[PDB]
Amino acid sequence: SQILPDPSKPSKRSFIEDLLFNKVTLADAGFIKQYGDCLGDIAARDLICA
Amino acid sequence: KKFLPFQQFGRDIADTTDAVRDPQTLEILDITPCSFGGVSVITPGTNTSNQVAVLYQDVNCTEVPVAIHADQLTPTWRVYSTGSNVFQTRAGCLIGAE
Amino acid sequence: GAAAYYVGYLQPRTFLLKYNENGTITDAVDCALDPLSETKCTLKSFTVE
Ligand SMILES: *[C@@H]1O[C@H](CO)[C@@H](O)[C@H](O)[C@H]1NC(C)=O
Ligand SMILES: *[C@@H]1O[C@H](CO)[C@@H](O)[C@H](O)[C@H]1NC(C)=O
Ligand SMILES: *[C@@H]1O[C@H](CO)[C@@H](O)[C@H](O)[C@H]1NC(C)=O
Repeated sequence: SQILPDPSKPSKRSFIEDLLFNKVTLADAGFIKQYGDCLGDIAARDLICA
Repeated sequence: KKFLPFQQFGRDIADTTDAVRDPQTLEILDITPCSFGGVSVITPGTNTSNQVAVLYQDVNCTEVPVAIHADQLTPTWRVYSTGSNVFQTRAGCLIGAE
Repeated sequence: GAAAYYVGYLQPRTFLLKYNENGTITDAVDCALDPLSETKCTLKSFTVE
C-alpha cells in the first residue's frame, strides 16, 4: 500500500513518491506557470522573470 | 514598487535597468523587454505538404497578439496571430493545429 | 561640558555588502578579517554547509 498508487490523491503518485517529491527543493525559481507572471505583474522581481 | 526617495535607478542581478522614476510624472515605470516569447515551428515535412503550425513558448493564448507583431508584420504572418485552431498547452499557446 | 568623539582610520579593503528587500544595507562581511568571513566573501554567501 505504501508503493502502490491510491485513488485518494488527484495524482497517481504513491506515498513514497509523494515523499520524494516534497524532499526536492530548488535554489532557483521553480518551473510553475512562470510566464503567467512577469506580464502585468507588479512584483516582477524574481529569478525566473529575469 | 516601493521606491526610496534618495534613489533614481533600479537594477536587477544582471545589472540591467529594471525600474526608473520619470522626472515629470512621479510613477514607477518598469523597463522590460517588450512582451517577448519563444517561437518553434512544427511541420510534417516539406516532402509531404506545406502546411505548418507555430508553437509559442509558455505564453497564454490571450496576450499572444500583444506579444507578437500583430500591428507590424505581414498578413501571412498575421494569420498565425489568432484563428480558430487555437489550443492552450502547458508548454504554451499553439496556433495552427486542431 | 560633557562630550566625546571617536577617530578611526580607513584602509583599502574588500567588503561583501548585503542588501535587504527594502534596499538598505543590513550587514557586511570583511573579506580580510578572519578565515570564516574570508570564506564567506569568496563563496559570496553570508551563511556555508
Ligand atoms: C514639470 O515637472 C514637474 C516635476 O515633477 C511636474 O510635477 C510637472 O507636472 C511638470 N510640468 C509640465 C507642464 O510638464
Ligand atoms: C493564462 O493561462 C493560465 C493557465 O491556463 C490561466 O490560469 C490564466 O487564467 C490565463 N490568464 C488569462 C489572462 O487568460
Ligand atoms: C521594509 O519596508 C516596509 C514598508 O515600509 C516596512 O513595513 C518594514 O518594516 C521594512 N523592513 C523590513 C525588514 O521588512
